[PDB]
Amino acid sequence: NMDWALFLTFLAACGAPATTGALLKPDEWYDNLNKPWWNPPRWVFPLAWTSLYFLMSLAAMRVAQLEGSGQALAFYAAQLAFNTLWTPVFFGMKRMATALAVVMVMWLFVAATMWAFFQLDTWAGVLFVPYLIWATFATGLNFEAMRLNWNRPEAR
Amino acid sequence: MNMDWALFLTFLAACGAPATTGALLKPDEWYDNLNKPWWNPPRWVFPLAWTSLYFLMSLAAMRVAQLEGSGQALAFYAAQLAFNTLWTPVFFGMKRMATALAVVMVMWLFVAATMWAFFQLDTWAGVLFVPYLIWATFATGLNFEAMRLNWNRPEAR
Ligand code: HEM
Ligand SMILES: CCCCCCCC/C=C/CCCCCCCC(=O)OC[C@H](O)CO
Ligand SMILES: CCCCCCCC/C=C\CCCCCCCC(=O)OC[C@H](O)CO
Ligand SMILES: CCCCCCCC/C=C\CCCCCCCC(=O)OC[C@H](O)CO
Ligand SMILES: CCCCCCCC/C=C\CCCCCCCC(=O)OC[C@H](O)CO
Repeated sequence: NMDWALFLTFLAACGAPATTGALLKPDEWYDNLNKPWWNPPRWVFPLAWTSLYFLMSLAAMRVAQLEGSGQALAFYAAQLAFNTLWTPVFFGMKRMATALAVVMVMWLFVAATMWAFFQLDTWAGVLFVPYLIWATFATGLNFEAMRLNWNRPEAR
Repeated sequence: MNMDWALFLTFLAACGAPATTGALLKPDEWYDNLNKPWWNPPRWVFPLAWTSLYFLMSLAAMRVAQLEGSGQALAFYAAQLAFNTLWTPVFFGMKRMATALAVVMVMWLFVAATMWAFFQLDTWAGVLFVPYLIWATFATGLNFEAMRLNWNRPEAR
């Protein structure tokens, strides 16, 4: 059920958030921050995001072939935009509290996309489960970055 | 084909992400120093124009999302919105004028693709995107002239 035009369009759309990561690698401002005890090493993040961009694009390709896809793809557009927004807010401007709001809104749209995907295609919904899990970890990391660095002005 | 509020509000909420990039822009002395073309509008014009476009593009997507075969058009729509969200941090936040030109040109291509695919399904949704493509052409020209008219420092390799 492989529609390559659809899949490559969704993958190309992931070039926008992928670009935020390439142009805003965490520096020692990030390394100096107090990390939660469960903080993963740096190499985990490019692995996780590359896999998720491929998985969410495959899921979107499947759903976009189905009747009644409209609302699910609207949710998909929404989560992707806030996904693109997060890195410049946290790593570019160091607005940690605003970034927490961003990742929480993204989380809601990721959950809505996954739910809407399950309504139309079980596999597309399953492909989004690791994304919702990873988005949960991202929200916790954003929260812990603020709670463990509250004496920094950029955390408040 | 109706005014579908779940669809429309979802697409409008999605434009909250690029709207946020604009909202977090403090007045910049580097931007005020830049040589601008005579046809550069004052700064207050941009949030007004983008707000109108967010409503226009969201209404267009709402109409298309109700139609069979919308998939490719909606995929184009997701792409244009994502690169739209990318542009402001690249130009104003990181001050990477050349990379921002590439971003806005990619956005332009996906805006053109969305409008074309929208026209294939619904003329009015395509019409609603025409002022967006016009604005995107104007935005690309401003990025091009800003780079052409000023000193540019090297970007980090
Ligand atoms: C919506 C949330 C997030 C998005 C969209 C995102 C995006 C990305 C992407 C795409 C990359 C890969 C860059 C590349 O492959 O060139 C990356 C790397 C990274 N990000 Fe995130 N990220 C998010 C959340 C977070 C959070 C919460 C943290 C930490 C508090 C974080 C810290 C990092 C780190 C440490 C790297 C590794 C950089 C390296 O290569 O050394 N990210 N991010
Ligand atoms: C990681 C940093 C690099 C980021 C990379 C930036 C994004 C690349 C954009 C390429 C142009 C778009 C090409 C993608 C292909 C579009 C799919 C397509 O053309 O669909 C055909 C359809 O039939 C039409 O009606
Ligand atoms: C570059 C500057 C930006 C350009 C901005 C200039 C125009 C904006 C003003 C008014 C638009 C009003 C048009 C509203 C069209 C609504 C269409 C609609 O709601 O129709 C859906 C429903 O299904 C029906 O059947
Ligand atoms: C199925 C149910 C789906 C529910 C969907 C979620 C509900 C979204 C509610 C309201 C969105 C309000 C509009 C979001 C903000 C619009 C973006 C904008 O226009 O920015 C403001 C302006 O530009 C500043 O200058
Ligand atoms: C089913 C899930 C639906 C629930 C999702 C609907 C959320 C509201 C959407 C857009 C509002 C725009 C703000 C969204 C968050 C942007 C980050 C922020 O809050 O910052 C705004 C401020 O303007 C920075 O200066």
